[PDB]
Amino acid sequence: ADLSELLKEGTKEAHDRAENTQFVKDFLKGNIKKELFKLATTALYFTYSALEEEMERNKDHPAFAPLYFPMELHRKEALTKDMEYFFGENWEEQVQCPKAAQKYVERIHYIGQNEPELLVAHAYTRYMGDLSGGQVLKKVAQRALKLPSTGEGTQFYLFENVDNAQQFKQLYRARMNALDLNMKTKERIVEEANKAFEYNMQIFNEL
Ligand SMILES: [Cl-]
Repeated sequence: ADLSELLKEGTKEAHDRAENTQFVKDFLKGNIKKELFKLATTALYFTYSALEEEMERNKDHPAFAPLYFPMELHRKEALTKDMEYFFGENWEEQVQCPKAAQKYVERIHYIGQNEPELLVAHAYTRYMGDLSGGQVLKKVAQRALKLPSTGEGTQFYLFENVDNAQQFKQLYRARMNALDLNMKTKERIVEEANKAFEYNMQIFNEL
């Protein structure tokens, strides 16, 4: 009956599938050239901007409001700093939205403006996955791309405003499970979560 249990049990296949896409397998080594890492940083920028715009839009929506943690979870500012480091101050005038990302961005804007009960799916899959790895992936990328130990370029992977990940995860669980959702909506969230993973891998599968 619990949403977190439904998610956990009903997306293991897609979650394990995601955690060894071509790009990810290389990363846990570490591998990947700077130019692929910069592209992934570019793509992640646009998708997180989209998602965090919609999450703010539905800040006071009953189905989402308890999961709204801008200061603790949002990455647009971290990704912004990272883009600044690689591309420079006018990074926004240089890069463009890649086309696998724009498919996902279009999905997120639809969900955000028509079915905000399903934002939970995109937020759960993104931020809990990120909060999980962060501290480890950060060090692999620094070592692999010779980035400054001071943090420049890997701010995306750093959750400065979260004292303990596993304790915060439990809060997020309880807030998620305390959402006033019927069983039907919970199954649709699980389906939309699997789509979140689908969207994610096909982004990462593209130079
Ligand atoms: Cl770094």
